[PDB]
Amino acid sequence: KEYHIDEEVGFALPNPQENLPDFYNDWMFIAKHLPDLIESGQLRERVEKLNMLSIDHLTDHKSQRLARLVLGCITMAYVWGKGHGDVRKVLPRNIAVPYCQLSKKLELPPILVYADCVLANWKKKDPNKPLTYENMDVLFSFRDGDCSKGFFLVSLLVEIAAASAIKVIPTVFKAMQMQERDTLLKALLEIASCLEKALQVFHQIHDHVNPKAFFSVLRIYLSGWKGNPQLSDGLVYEGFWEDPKEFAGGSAGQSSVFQCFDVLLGIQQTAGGGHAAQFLQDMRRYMPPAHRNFLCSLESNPSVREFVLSKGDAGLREAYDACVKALVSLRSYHLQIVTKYILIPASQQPKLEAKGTGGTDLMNFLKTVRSTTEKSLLKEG
Ligand code: HEM
Ligand SMILES: N[C@@H](Cc1c[nH]c2ccccc12)C(=O)O
Ligand SMILES: OCCc1c[nH]c2ccccc12
Ligand SMILES: [C-]#N
Repeated sequence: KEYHIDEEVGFALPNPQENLPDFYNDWMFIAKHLPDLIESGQLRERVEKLNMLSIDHLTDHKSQRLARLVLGCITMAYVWGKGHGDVRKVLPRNIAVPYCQLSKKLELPPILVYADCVLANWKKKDPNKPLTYENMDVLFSFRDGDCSKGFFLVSLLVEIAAASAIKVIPTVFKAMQMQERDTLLKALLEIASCLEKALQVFHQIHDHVNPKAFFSVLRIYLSGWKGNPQLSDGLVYEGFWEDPKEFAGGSAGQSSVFQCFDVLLGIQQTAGGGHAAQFLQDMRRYMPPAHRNFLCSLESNPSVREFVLSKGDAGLREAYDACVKALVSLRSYHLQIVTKYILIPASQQPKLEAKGTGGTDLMNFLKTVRSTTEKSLLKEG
């Protein structure tokens, strides 16, 4: 079965739509000139003075996902505004109704998710040149000097690097079924190599994303309205819903690729009934329908951990541990990123636990997730 996985990019949208049809030019002009409109402070006036447009004219899947990115970026720009404190609790019917109808059609929440701002928000400058940062550029930004290009593309490049292991997954379960030791050993080491390579692509974040520019500018526009003191009851969608509704902000916890390795290796991140387990499970509803199907498809298969444990095979245990060590390394490095990009900039701000964009007590959350990964290390059985 097909889960919209590409051979070249993985779970990213393969060469996404760059521009909407002529009927939706009113939405496109607002989203493209978004840094200018916020800085002037005239964004909120133009969204209110807009016409309610029907979503029927959107032809294909690539167009529909771009429209989610267009309307999603505008919604975040309308709510947070300049990003200082003054917020809009109400989203006008002219934008709220078409966005909710598109969200329901694509089985996604009416909020900017990872699939919009990362997986669909990219273009390559030269089509003949291979996929690299210097050849790539984002489609939409929130502000000037907010490091949108560096942040969204590095996240995408790590996604693509790790997605090289997705093609190895069919080999893993076939080797278990056919009872093929040498094949499974080579397959697991290949996955471990991909995750080690993804860590090297991660290093690029320091070059292209500024710590102060991320925290005080860009981070506010990725934040949502679930477990948020600024929008306590949430957001009222005028015309569509009767009561204010809570929805979580964007995170890479909404990525299928990164959740899939925990599932493949039998790292029970979603089990336990804890706050960390609850978040990662809830974020699957913030993923595309096809990507959600892939995750439980992996859960439906025999456990790789249980297979390797029963064998009494030092080489097969080592190859399995190589994957787990690679995931620990990525999560240890991610926490170092958190120190540089959240923790240190937060202490520099002028006049109790810190919360992420997704809506978690981040330091306790991320360490629990890493601890669960560390516990999965076999260490000679
Ligand atoms: C600007 C740099 C980054 C910061 C400050 C950051 C911070 C965080 C925070 C606070 C969370 C907790 C969830 C939430 O409340 O939002 C989180 C989760 C996560 N981040 Fe990041 N992150 C960054 C970049 C990345 C990148 C580039 C990746 C990989 C492409 C990544 C992968 C993840 C994953 C997979 C999770 C879910 C928890 C887990 O499985 O470990 N992050 N991040
Ligand atoms: N969760 C991060 C922001 C973030 C990192 N990667 C993302 C991908 C998509 C949306 C948001 C993000 C924070 O709280 O600072
Ligand atoms: O939180 C660290 C980022 C991360 C978790 N799982 C992954 C799999 C591949 C690449 C990065 C990650
Ligand atoms: C990273 N969220």
